[PDB]
Amino acid sequence: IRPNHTIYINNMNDKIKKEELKRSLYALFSQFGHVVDIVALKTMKMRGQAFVIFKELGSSTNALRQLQGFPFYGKPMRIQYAKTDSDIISKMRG
Amino acid sequence: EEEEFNTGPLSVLTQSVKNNTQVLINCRNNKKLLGRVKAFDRHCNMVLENVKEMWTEPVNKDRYISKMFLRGDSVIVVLRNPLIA
Amino acid sequence: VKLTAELIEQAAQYTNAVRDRELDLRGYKIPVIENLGATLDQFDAIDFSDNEIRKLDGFPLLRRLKTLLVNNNRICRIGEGLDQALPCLTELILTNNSLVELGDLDPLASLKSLTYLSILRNPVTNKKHYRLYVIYKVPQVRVLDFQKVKLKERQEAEKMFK
Amino acid sequence: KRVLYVGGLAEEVDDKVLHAAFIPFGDITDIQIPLDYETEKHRGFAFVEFELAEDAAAAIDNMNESELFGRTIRVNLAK
Amino acid sequence: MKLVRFLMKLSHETVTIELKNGTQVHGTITGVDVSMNTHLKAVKMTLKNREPVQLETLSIRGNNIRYFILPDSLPLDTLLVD
Amino acid sequence: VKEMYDYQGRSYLHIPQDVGVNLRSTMPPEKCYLPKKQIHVWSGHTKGVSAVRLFPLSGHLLLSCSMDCKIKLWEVYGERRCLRTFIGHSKAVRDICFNTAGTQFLSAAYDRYLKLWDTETGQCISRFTNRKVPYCVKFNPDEDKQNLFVAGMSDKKIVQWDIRSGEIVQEYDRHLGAVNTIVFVDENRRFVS
Amino acid sequence: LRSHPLPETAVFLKLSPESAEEYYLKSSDRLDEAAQRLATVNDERFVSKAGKSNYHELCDLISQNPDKVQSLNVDAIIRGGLTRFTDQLGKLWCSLADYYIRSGHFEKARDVYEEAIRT
Amino acid sequence: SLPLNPKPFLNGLTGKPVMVKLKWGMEYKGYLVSVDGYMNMQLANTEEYIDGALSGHLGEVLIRCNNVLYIRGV
Amino acid sequence: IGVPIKVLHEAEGHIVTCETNTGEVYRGKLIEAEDNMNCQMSNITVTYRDGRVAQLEQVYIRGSKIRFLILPDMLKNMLKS
Amino acid sequence: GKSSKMLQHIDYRMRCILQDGRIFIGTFKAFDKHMNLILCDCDEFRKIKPKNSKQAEREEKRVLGLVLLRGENLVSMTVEGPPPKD
Amino acid sequence: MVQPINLIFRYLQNRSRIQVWLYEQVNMRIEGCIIGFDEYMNLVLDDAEEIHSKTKSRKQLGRIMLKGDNITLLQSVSN
Amino acid sequence: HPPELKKFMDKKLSLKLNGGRHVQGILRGFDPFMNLVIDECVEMQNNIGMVVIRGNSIIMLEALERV
RNA sequence: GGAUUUUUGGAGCAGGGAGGCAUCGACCUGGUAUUGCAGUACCUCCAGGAACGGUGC
Repeated sequence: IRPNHTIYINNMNDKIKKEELKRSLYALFSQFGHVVDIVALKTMKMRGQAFVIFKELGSSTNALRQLQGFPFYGKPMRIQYAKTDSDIISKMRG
Repeated sequence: EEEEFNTGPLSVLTQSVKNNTQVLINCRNNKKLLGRVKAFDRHCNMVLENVKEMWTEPVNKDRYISKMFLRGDSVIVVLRNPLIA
Repeated sequence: VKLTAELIEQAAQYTNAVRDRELDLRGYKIPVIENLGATLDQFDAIDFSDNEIRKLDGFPLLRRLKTLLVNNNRICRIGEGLDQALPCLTELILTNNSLVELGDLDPLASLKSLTYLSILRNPVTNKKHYRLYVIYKVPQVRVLDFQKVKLKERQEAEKMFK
Repeated sequence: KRVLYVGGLAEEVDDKVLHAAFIPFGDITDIQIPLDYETEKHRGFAFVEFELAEDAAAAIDNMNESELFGRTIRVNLAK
Repeated sequence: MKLVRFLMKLSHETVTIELKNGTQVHGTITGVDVSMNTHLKAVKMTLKNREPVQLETLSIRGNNIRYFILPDSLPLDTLLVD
Repeated sequence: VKEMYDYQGRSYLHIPQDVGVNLRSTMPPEKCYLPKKQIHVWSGHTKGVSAVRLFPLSGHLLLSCSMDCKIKLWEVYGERRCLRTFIGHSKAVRDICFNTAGTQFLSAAYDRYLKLWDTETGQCISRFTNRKVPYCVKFNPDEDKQNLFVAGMSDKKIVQWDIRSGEIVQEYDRHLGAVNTIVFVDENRRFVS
Repeated sequence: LRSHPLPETAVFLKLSPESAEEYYLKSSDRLDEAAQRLATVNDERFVSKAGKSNYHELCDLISQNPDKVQSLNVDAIIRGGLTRFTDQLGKLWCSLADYYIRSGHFEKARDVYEEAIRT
Repeated sequence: SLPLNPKPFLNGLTGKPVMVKLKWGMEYKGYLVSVDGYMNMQLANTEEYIDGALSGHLGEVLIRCNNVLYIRGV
Repeated sequence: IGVPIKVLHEAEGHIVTCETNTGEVYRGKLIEAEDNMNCQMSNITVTYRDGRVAQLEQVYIRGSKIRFLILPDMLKNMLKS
Repeated sequence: GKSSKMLQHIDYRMRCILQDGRIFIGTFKAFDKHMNLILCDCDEFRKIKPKNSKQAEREEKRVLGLVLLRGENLVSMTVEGPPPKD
Repeated sequence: MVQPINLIFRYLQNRSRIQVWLYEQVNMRIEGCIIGFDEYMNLVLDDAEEIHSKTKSRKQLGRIMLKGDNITLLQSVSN
Repeated sequence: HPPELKKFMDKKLSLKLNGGRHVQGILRGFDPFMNLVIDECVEMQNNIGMVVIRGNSIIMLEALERV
């Protein structure tokens, strides 16, 4: 899994309401660069997860290394580079 | 057009003007205007004479208006009757 | 690179990821917050990350401003009349700044709608009882440093400092 | 209603001359002069865009049929 | 036939008009147009549940009219001729 | 010119959308009218157009056959633009037909060849052989069998061609002399030659 | 020009001083504004004269002529003739309106200009 | 039925007992004498049912078209 | 075609404010304005009757159901009429 | 005949009454068939139209600016003040 | 693209039972089988019903012509 | 005139209707009156399928997609 | 020169009552599940709390 503009986060406390989760995610991750968008759903499949998309790639890498296992709403988050490119990135590139 | 005023539903108005008969107009304002039709048109605008306006406020109320013009959109219903008699 | 009217007028303006109108004032090396009048109170969020601001002060009356991202600056003091110029301030992100004394965080008690507060990576964080102090002095905060202010902490902060 | 057509331009007239001749009526946002790359000279006309339509209007009234570099120019709304 | 034409003849008459929103208007007609838009002078206008206000001039969008109360004197049979 | 692609990726066929009225439109527009005024010359062709046909579904595009061995697509709304030119016949193009869906396009010429075209690229997809000059050609109308070509030949026969194989499916020898035109009286089931 | 805009936001006599100190065509419009402000008399006409010194200009001066009709008469007519527009019949229309109520030997002179080639 | 349109339906219902609901919740039962192009309606021997209960017996009646919610044969 | 309508089309590409018949207040960039006052806008801030705000990327409001629009003052400078 | 009844008041400051009962006061610069109105330097009032109310003249006043009002929602108009010269 | 009128023409042909949302009245909706309709979206409904969303009560109507004025929305129901 | 809605064709939308009513679905078509065809429609939530909305009663629409 | 982009218009009419009832939604304590790579009505479950918020009569 090569470096990516989007990071995949899992192991998140799924009791937080969706709009609050996204707003704290935005706040926390703004320290490393502009976050273009955040995809997070509460379906059974997707609960406890989120995709955070950054304009700059260096920002994504810095975020990944610095916030690995950061306690968020009580649990240590696990971060990884996303498997695919985010739709928004693909549209912004071409 | 005259044919449609003469035989259609507006013949109620056409008949009231010709016979100088009274009609009660139920009105949007929750008021009723009771009188004679001097003139009318497609929209049911009317020029009315000897109008008794009646309403309620419970308390009933009324008032006499000799000469007046009614914009036809306010019309709910127009009633012809053995009223004039 | 003074924060000027001209600067604000050419600044990226957009609808952010949490659906709010945000103004981008990142990386300009701004030292002092000033001339905000020119934004015309049209933003829900203002991003001042990566700048050189020393004091969170100098704001005009801005009724729509609800989110202030102030990451990686040099904030060492908070102005005293903040609620009078920012009545609905609900979220304040101060990560990686220079607040050193618990007493320097006192001016945040006057922000009545402040609900989301982040002061991580500030020296003040390592002061004994930093969390309880914030909770008792700024009770309107519901989420502090991305952790829920809980009842037990409120009570504990009521004992100490009562 | 901010863009004007300006015709009857002498060879010596260029974007600088146009800016100077029309700025008295108001701020200008753009000036375009079609060129013939084989000659490197303009084709005798240009388009001047004012910031305000009201200013473009005043310019039409005072500049149409006026003299520029010795000859009469034509000024009107471009479209 | 077209009764707005009749109303257009009533310049310089004084009338009382009742509006759809209940407002009552008493003034002198300066002009009625084809949309029944009505213009008046020397107007005493009483919005429902206020004391009157006096206006030198008032212009009403035609559709907002409920009805006109005409002068008792008005010679309708004359005005209905075309 | 510089046509290439339009808008953001919309084809020169896919949607009529802009014009007053609606292409999807019900079959009877209204009680009909006859015209006095002529709007577009079109031109392009230096020789009389062999044929003119509209577009499958609704008259979105218009397509013309030139005896200069050329085929052109047009707005059909009086618009100046002619979409994409097609070239590939030796001799004057005699007749054409469209894919019921509207993506494929067929042409027959006096050069003894018949070509299948991509209306979106101008690509000569496939060429069908045979010695006889081919007169009017139609594409099976039925949704089930868009594949079959029916070509009328000067040499008596009518021939069904499988588009995918390119091979002959069914010859019709009954007719005498030349075949001029073929229609389908009821779709799929029957046709009148 | 931004200082002129902020001064415009500040904007009347002192503002007129700031504008006159600030003072191509915009200065002329500022002069016409100075005339409209001063007339709110003869000094305003003097401001119109300074506006003439600024130089469009002809139009503004013509308008000013409308404000004071019997004020200068022949001198005003001379100002018209001194202008020099190559066509500019509208000025002949101005002289025509001037003659409807003016007459004199001067009306004949105005008619004589009328003889001048144009249309 | 093979397409039965508004206009013919109403025309078939002329000469018949109808009830008209108005938008305002009043209801009027009577013999439909006629309708016109704008769907103004003329009833004879009209009766009024408000809250579904007989209120008033009214006779001959014009109903302005814009008031009508629906018409029922009955 | 009405004089106000021409002035509306002039505001296309500018930030405008729109109040509906129901009193919701939409502020953002006017993309397209039709003859009948149908309005396409983008990057909106909406302020409801209770006072609360929201953010929308893309909207389209029917002309009839608009009470009014506020346009820039950049336009004020159609003085002929 | 004249069509002037609107054109007369053009450029003037005008008090316009809306169907909900609001008061829009601005400079009347343009109208049309539907009575869609163009109002420059326009403010909105809710509580009152002052006739020198000794307590105060102005409560719930809002500065709007350049306003286009749709005629559907217009009820009436009266002259509020003369044209500003500018 | 599907045109709204055509959808209706479909409803008509199908004899699907239809539920209509009325204008500015939420507590009551109307149901029936579209037999025909006109240019004003006036509908002829068969075996029609008033549906009270509040009372869970149904009023039986039979042959209905509903003016289109009232139409907010048209939906199909399996019943 | 047509409403300029081709841009919104086959996109998911949020529809504010009169009566304080709100539905969501995919735009399948329209006419000059702004009557809409909406597919996979949901009343705000219960699924109602493909429906007709009369343009008369359409207050506002909002795209849930990017156009 | 009244038949869908101006000017012979598809507009219109309808809101107070009282000083508890019904519905919708976050919401607040505990505890508990979930660790999955996303573009969204809303989002674990269990028990307790609502001197909460909005809409209608």
